[PDB]
Amino acid sequence: EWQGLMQFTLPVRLCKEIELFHFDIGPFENMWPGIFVYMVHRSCGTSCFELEKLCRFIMSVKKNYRRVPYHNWKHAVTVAHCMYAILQNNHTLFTDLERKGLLIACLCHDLDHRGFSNSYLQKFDHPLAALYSTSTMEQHHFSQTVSILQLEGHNIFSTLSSSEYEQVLEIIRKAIIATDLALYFGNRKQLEEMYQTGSLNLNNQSHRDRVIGLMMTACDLCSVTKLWPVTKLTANDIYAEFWAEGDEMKKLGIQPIPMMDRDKKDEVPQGQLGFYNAVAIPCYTTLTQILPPTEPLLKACRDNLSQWEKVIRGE
Ligand SMILES: COc1cn(-c2ccc(N3CCOC3=O)cc2F)nc(-c2ccnn2-c2ccccc2)c1=O
Ligand SMILES: [Mg+2]
Ligand SMILES: [Zn+2]
Repeated sequence: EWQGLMQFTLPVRLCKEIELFHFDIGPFENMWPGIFVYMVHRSCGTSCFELEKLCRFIMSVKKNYRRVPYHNWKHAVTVAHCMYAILQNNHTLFTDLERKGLLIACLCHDLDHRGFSNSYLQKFDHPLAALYSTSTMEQHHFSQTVSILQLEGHNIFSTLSSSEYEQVLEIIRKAIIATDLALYFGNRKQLEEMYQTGSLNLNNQSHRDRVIGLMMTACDLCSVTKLWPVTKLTANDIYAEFWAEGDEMKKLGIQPIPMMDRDKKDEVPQGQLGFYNAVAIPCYTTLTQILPPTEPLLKACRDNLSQWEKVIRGE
């Protein structure tokens, strides 16, 4: 499998499109692993990883995303591509180690996702929630990332100094934990206050950590920043997964919250309008304030918000 990946060349017709924030990987399934190699090569250089190890690694990552409706291999590559666009548009800001780490973190950030929220696992005392009390799935995702790195022939970071290795692993760990949306609200609030008071300082590692955290949220949510027909279809996948979780609760006779209740699907457009206003807009707004070149994400997010309004108003 990984051998043919090494041979892959991205078709020229996509070399410019892939650079756009709103690029949709959807029509190109067979190319997804090749697209990740492409993005790594443009962003970190072709000398960054031993090609063979990189290819084994990517195919093992792919193998460890499950066949769930949303948190799947497609989602992984979509999030990685958004991070590619951020990094490419902010060429001076991030170190080589950060760029490598963040691309890998994005590809790995939902590894072995089961289609269940942290809340669900915690409610029912799943072994994963007994192991990881908070940010439950996110600690599992990082754990899975480390397990793949430690497979024979998969250590893409083998040629880093011992110190650079622990550094990148921490970058990756913080970045994946940051994708727990419960942590986003506090992070964005801290960042906003630091901005408005002019105390945000990118020489400060804890500030850098917070910015990266916000970048991770922005990439994770980036389905809301695609062209409307793409965003609309992705909303279908998201609720399919939400509703499957609710179905699991109904199997114990338990009524789930309305977001997870397929009998409540008439509320979806209002649910989206709420989510965009409460979560997505503030996210891309703060991101754009800190990193002005990411503005196309906010613009695209606003466009989709006005689409949901039209749906609600029956236009
Ligand atoms: C109501 O519509 C939506 C609600 N959520 C949502 C999800 C989790 C939490 N959680 C988990 C822990 O703490 C939280 O607050 C709160 C949320 F609002 N996400 C999306 C969305 C749009 C794009 N990606 N995702 C997405 C993000 C994560 C998981 C699934 C989907 C969405 O469209
Ligand atoms: Mg996740
Ligand atoms: Zn995700």
